[PDB]
Amino acid sequence: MQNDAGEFVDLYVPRKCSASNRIIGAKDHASIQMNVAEVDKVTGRFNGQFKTYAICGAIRRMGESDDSILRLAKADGIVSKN
Amino acid sequence: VRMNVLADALKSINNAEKRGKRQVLIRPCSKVIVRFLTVMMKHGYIGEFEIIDDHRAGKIVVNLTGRLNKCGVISPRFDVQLKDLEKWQNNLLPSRQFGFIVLTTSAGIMDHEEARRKHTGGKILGFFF
Amino acid sequence: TDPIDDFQVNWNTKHGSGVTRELMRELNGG
Amino acid sequence: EWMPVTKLGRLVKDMKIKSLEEIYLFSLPIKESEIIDFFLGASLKDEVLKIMPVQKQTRAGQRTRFKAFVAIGDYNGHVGLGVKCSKEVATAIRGAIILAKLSIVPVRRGYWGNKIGKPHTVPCKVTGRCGSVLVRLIPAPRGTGIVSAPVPKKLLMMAGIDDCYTSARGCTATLGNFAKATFDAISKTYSYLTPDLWKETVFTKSPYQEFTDHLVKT
Amino acid sequence: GKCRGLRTARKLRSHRRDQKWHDKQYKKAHLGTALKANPFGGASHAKGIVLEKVGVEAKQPNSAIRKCVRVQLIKNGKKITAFVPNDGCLNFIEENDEVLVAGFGRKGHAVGDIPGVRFKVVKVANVSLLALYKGKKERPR
Amino acid sequence: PVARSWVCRKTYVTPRRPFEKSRLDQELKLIGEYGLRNKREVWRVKFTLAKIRKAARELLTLDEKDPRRLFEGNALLRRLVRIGVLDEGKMKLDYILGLKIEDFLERRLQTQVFKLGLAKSIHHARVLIRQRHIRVRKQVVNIPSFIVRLDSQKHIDFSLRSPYGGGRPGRVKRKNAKKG
RNA sequence: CUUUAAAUCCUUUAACGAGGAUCCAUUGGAGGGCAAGUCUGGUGCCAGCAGCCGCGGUAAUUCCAGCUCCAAUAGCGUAUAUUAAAGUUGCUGCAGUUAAAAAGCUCGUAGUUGGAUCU
Repeated sequence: MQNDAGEFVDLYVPRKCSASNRIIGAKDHASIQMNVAEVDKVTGRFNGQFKTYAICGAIRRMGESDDSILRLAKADGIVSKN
Repeated sequence: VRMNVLADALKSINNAEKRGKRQVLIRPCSKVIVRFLTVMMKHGYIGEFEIIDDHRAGKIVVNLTGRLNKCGVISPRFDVQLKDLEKWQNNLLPSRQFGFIVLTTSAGIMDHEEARRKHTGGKILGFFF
Repeated sequence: TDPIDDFQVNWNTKHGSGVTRELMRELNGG
Repeated sequence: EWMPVTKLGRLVKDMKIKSLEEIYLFSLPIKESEIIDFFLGASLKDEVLKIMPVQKQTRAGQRTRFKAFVAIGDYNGHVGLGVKCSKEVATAIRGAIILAKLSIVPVRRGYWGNKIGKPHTVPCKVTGRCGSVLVRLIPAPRGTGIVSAPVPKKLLMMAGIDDCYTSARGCTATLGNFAKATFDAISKTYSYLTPDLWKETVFTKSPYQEFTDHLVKT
Repeated sequence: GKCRGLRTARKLRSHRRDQKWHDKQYKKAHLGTALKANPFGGASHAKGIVLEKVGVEAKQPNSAIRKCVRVQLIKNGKKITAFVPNDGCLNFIEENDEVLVAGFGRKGHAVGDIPGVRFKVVKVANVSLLALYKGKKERPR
Repeated sequence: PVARSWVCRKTYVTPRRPFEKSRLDQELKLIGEYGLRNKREVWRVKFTLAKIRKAARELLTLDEKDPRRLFEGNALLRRLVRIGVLDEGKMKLDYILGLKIEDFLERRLQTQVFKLGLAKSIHHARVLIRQRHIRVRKQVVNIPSFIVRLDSQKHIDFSLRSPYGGGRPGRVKRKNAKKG
């Protein structure tokens, strides 16, 4: 992606799955980019900001997209620990 | 029977990476397995691993960063000279930019780039990319 | 002589091979 | 003109999708060829690889339709392949051109040795498969050209690959499977996780989210 | 599966050497039986004496009469049927004269619709059939 | 036993596919641009370039600080720079693989004679060279394939015995003036 | 007479030597593979062509010819042996349910291969 001169020569940088760290292909139409709303610590209202998790279609098909999103939310404090 | 425990370890790591798992349990452990894993981890492919000590032959739980495409063994361990190393890299590696051949040399177990740095040929153990 | 019409008519005759070549010329640099 | 039927088409027509790489980044499907006509435009060069007449046996005789294999792509990193079967050759060619436009994928180019200038070859060894036809692309040194059969050579030149090494196995005489395997190998270039792509992904707003207000303002 | 051991060289070599005899070309070129059955005896061409002219019927899908000559080779006395290629060229050949005969282009296999013919006439009476056909040379008196 | 030598070498290679449109068109373009006689001259320059690329590749496979790589790479780079197909600024093994066949065809004596104004066309250049009207330095050169070096580029003159750079009229002019 | 042991040859200098510059380039092809005519005449499953698929049974894109076209070119065609193509001998690197194929089954010597562990 970087030549010896240091200039970037890639067409684009593809997304990587937030669970498997695998590249999501340009024609992977089963992949998702879910936004999870962030909430105020004392009011519990939408902050206008969110957190994004990209799950590829292979994880969705095998059914571990739910567990992957749950673990990503748990490891981020959106979902309460234990 | 089970021969070449390194082949089993590398096949288990490859299969667990294909399945998208975060950890793989390898058994039995061995010195060569630990050295191969250390060479893998120095290059950022595999991450930290823990050696479980049962009193007969250890097991290793290896964390898996999703960076690994394929890890394989070469059987038999052909003796490789420094002049035949380039042919092995062309046969085994996806490109000249990334990918490593792990040799076992009298200077230790290391990748082909280090083996050329230390001016040592050896016996081919495997590869990873 | 329409190259496409010739192909649609007698691609399956004695002249199918030559008619295919004439069709490929009309479409691209074949 | 062109009245978009999809949200993505409406966003593309109202000049707020900067490049085709945003859609590739978010893996959205293209259902209107006019998006590709808008982005790649006159740089696209298509050609017909093969017109295969296929027959279906009936009581009265054989019903003949013609399948058109069309490869498209600007010679700079985008290539597509479309196959359409119709009762007539012209209709099949038009449909195959539309399908090849809809199937355009980004092609990742790399270097063989030292990274000087623009990337010229494939970033690594990639393999494409389609019904026993295996096509392998190997990085080649600068100035080698495409060392391949005419069909993979045409697809790779259309993809903008300057020089490559090629291996084929299986019934490559079936042009459709050969071309589809070459297309699969070409599209696998951007799915391959190389160490230069290990940097953690930084997510940007989707076109549907970043321009939701414009979509609802209609 | 195949054996992969550092000391398996003899097994691999012997297996390859034994399995090569199941290759049609290898067995043909190394057994030596096809060489003794070859009328030319490994030669590219041969000289023979025209015993008679024969017309062999073409194979079924198409109809014709192929103008051949039955020749007897000088080196070994074997009897050979050789195709006289072009039209009218059978008239350039007389009974009981020397002809140079080559293969038909498929290495002992019959070529085209001509059945059981794998030889063709190149020269007759020490002048090529093409020179006689094109009129560059006349038959010697 | 003889005191002769049988060291000979074919200077070209025939294409694998005899009839493909792209190669035929490209080679005819080259012949027309550089006024060559047949496809064999194109194939000869192609073979020269391919051998050079093979040598450069085999050197590039070696260690960067390999004495043989350094020596033979500098030798090859100097040889390429000397005939003017490679720029002195870009003298590295990786820039060899960027060379094209036209870089070598530009250095023929035919091309240099046409480009220096000595000839009206490239074909006029070929017939001028073949007719002993051209000299490089003090030596009359008769071969259109003469690869002009960089130091001999400025010494391609119009000979001294030819009517174009000499002064003795030729056969035709002398005969026609003799009929006055 | 430069050359050479007398000499031919290349080289060199002179005198003639080009306008159909007659000082006249050929060999194989023109359905596909494979580059280049379903133009014209003859032949009418005949003669023949055709490596293979196929062409010819009175409107032959394929034969015999005319013209035109293209491939290489002082060189082209053909027959054989051989190499690559052949990942169709596979060490790299094939295959063995149904396409050719795992022994009816199990012991077994040679062969091949062989678990962790020493700074």
